[PDB]
Amino acid sequence: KRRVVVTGLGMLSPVGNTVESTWKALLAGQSGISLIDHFDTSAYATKFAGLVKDFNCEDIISRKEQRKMDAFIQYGIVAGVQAMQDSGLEITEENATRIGAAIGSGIGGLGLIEENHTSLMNGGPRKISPFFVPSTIVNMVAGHLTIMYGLRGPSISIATACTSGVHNIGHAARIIAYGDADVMVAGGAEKASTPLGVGGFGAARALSTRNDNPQAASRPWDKERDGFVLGDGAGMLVLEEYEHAKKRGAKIYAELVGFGMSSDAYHMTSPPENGAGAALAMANALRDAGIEASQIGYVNAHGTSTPAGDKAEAQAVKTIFGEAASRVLVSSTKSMTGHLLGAAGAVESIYSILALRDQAVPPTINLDNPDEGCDLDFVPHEARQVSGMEYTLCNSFGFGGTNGSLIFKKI
Amino acid sequence: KRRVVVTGLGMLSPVGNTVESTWKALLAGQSGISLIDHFDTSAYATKFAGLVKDFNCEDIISRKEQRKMDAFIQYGIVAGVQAMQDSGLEITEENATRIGAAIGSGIGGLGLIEENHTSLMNGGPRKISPFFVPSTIVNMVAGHLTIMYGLRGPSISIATACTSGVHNIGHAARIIAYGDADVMVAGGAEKASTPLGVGGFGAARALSTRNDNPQAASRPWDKERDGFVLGDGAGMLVLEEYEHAKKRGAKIYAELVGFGMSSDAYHMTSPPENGAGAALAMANALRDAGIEASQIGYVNAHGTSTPAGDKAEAQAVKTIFGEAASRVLVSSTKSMTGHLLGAAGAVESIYSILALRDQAVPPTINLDNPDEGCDLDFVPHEARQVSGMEYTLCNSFGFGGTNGSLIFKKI
Repeated sequence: KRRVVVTGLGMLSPVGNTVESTWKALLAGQSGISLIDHFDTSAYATKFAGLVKDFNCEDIISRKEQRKMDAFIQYGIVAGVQAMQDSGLEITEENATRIGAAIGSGIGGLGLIEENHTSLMNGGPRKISPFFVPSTIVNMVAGHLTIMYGLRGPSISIATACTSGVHNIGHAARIIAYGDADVMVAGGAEKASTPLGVGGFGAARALSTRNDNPQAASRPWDKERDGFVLGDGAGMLVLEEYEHAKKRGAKIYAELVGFGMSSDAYHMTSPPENGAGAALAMANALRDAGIEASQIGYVNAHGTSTPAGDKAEAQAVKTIFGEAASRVLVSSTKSMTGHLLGAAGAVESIYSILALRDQAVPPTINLDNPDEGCDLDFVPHEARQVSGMEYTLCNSFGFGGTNGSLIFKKI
Repeated sequence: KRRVVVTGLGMLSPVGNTVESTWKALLAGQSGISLIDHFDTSAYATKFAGLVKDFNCEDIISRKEQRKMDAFIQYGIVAGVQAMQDSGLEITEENATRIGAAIGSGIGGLGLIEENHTSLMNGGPRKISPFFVPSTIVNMVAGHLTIMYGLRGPSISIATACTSGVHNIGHAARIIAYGDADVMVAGGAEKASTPLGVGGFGAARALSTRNDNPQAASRPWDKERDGFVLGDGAGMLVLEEYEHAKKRGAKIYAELVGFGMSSDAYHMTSPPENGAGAALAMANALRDAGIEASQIGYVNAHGTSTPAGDKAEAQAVKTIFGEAASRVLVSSTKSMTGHLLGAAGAVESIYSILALRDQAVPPTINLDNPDEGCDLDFVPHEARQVSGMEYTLCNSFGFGGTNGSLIFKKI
C-alpha cells in the first residue's frame, strides 16, 4: 500500500514567477490580468490575458536550446527545475530508473506553430524549422526534463485540455502507488496567449470581452460574467512514495490521497446544466480517498467565469455536499489568474496544497453580485483564514466533458 | 486482482479500412505507401506517405459534424465505432459510469490548424472558425466518442508522440485493473500527412526521400534505410475486466498482461546507440507480466527505418533476450504501413493480438540486405507461421525518449 506525498513545487503564473510569490499575490487578491502587447490586438475581440511577466530562463536554458522550444516548453522546464531544486532530490545511477515525469499541456506550441506556418506560407517547406516538431509537441517538456536530470523512469504526457494538470498529477501518483516509480515530476505548461489562441477561443465566443476593465473580466459566479480569461504559466509538483521520502528526510508539503475521473457525455464544449459530470468526478475522488464530502475544508473550483460553466459547477457542489453546501469553502483562483488550460490543474493543485500548509484560502475576487439561488460560500473578496482543514479538493472540468478531481491531505 | 482482456477492435490503416482487411493485407506483405496527391509536393523532399484510401464516414458522422473535426478526429471516431460495434457491448444507465476512454494522438489536427491559420493570415481573426479548438485538440476523439455512446467513466488522452497508442492502451488497462473502470476504448488516431507534417519532419531530415520507389522507402534494418515513412490511420481496442467480459459472453481476442514504461534521458530525437531506454521498457513489461524474455514468440518492433533508430532497437532486443536473440520473432509492420505516430502503438497492439489468434506473424518487407552484425530474425519478406506462441510484445520508442511496451497473452 504505497502512499504518495508532495515534496517539491515549481511555478510560473500571471501573479508571480515562483511558488511563494504567486501564492502571496493570490492571498492578497492581486489580479495578473493585463492587456496583451506582444501582438496587434486591434481586430481582436479580447485584448487582454494573464501573462507571465519578465520571464527569464537565461541561467537555466542556453539560448542555443531556447531556439528549439516554444514558450510553453520553456515555462515548463523552468517550473520543472524549481520543483526539482526545491525537492532536494539527488539523482543517482541506482536512482534514475525509478524517477519519472507526467507533464502535459492542453494546446502546446501555438507560437512556434504559427511561426513555422507563416514561414511555409511565405517561403515554402524550406522556411520550416528543423526543430518544428520537437519545439511544439505536447510531450517535449517531460522530454527535456528527463534528459536534463537523467530521469529514466516512466514518462507520460496527458493532454486533456483544461483537465490536463489534474490528470497528469493523478496518473503520476497512480504510477507511483502501482510500483512503477518512486519519484514523479507532474504538472502542465501552457502559453496559448497567441493570435491563434486568442482569436480561436474568441471564434468560439468562450472568452470575456471586458477590455475596459481586464482585471474585472474574470468574475466567476458573478451576474455580469461573459466568458473565461486566458492565462499563461506552468505548475510542477514532485510526487513521491512516503517511505522513500522519509528515508531521505525531505520537506513534505502534503499527501495526495484521492483522484477521480469522469466524462460528461453531453456536448463538446458545454457542460450539462445538470453538473452530473463534475459530481461523479468529485464523488470518485472521495470514494478513492475513503472520506466523506463533509471532511473537506476547501475546494479549488474549475470556476472559469462562464455563464453555463459556473452554474454547472455550483450545482455539482450542492449535489455532492448537500448539507455541507455553505459549510465548505469553494473559490476560484481563476478570478486573479485566468484559465491556464493545460497548466490550470497544476497551479491549482499547488494552491490546494499551500492552503493546507498555511490554513489560508485564496478568494474569488470580482464576485460583486452572485448568481440567482447560490447557497455556497465562494470566499467572495478577501482570503479566509481556517482552523482545522485537513483535506482540500481540486477540480478541473474541461472541453470534451473530461473531468478530474484531486484530494490532498494535511501533513 | 482484476484482469484485463481485449474484446473489441477497430482500425483504419494505409492497407485497409477494417481490422481484417488490414490484417490480411499485412500477412500478404502488401505496402500501403503511395505518392501524396492532396497537396502540391513539388518543393517537398518527401512526396509519398501511407494514406487511408477511400475513407468514408457518411453513415457514421453527419457532414454537419464533420465540419467540426479534423481528419484525425474523424479517423478516430470511425475506428472507435468499429471497436464498440465489434465488442457487442450495450451501454445502460447503470453501465455508463463504468465505461470510459483513453485515446490520444501525437500531433492532432495539423490540417485544420493550417487551414485556420491560413484564414487568419489572409483575413484576420474573423476567418478563424468557431470550431478551431475542438476540431484540432488531441483529446477530442475521446471527447466525441464518450458523447456518442454516453460513456461517463474515466476519460483521458495520452500524447507521447510515437508512443501514444501504447501509453493510452496501457493506462486504459491500469485504470480498469485499479478499479476505476470496467470497460475502456483505448488507442490513437493520426493524420499528419499535411504540408506542415511532411515539411516539418522533412526539416528534421527524419523522413525517407526515396520517391522513385515509395513502397521500397520504408525498409527497417536494411542497409539502404534513409528515414521513416509517414502513415495515417487509427487503432482502437475495447479493453475490459475478465469477469465483466465472461458474465456477458463476449469474444475475447486476448489478454493484456504486462505494460512497461521508461525514458532514454539522452537526446530529444535520437535514441542512445546503446538502446538502454528500450531495454528498460521491455524489461519492465516482462517484470509486470511476471514472465521471462524466452516466453515471447513475437515482438512487433518500433522499427521506423532510421539508421540510428533500428540499430538502437536491435541492440536492446539482443540485450533483453540474450540467447533467445534469434529464437524470437521480431518484425516491423511499419515496412508496409509507415509510421502512424500517435496511432502506431494502437494498430500494432492489434497486430500483436491478431498474431496470437492466427498464429501467423507479419513480415518486415523490403529487408533486402540486413545490417552489419544483426543476429536477429526479423521475419524478412513473407509471413511466418508459428506453433505455440502464447505471449507477444509490442514496442513504441518515441520522440523525447519516451518508451513503452505492451505484452499480450493468448486467450
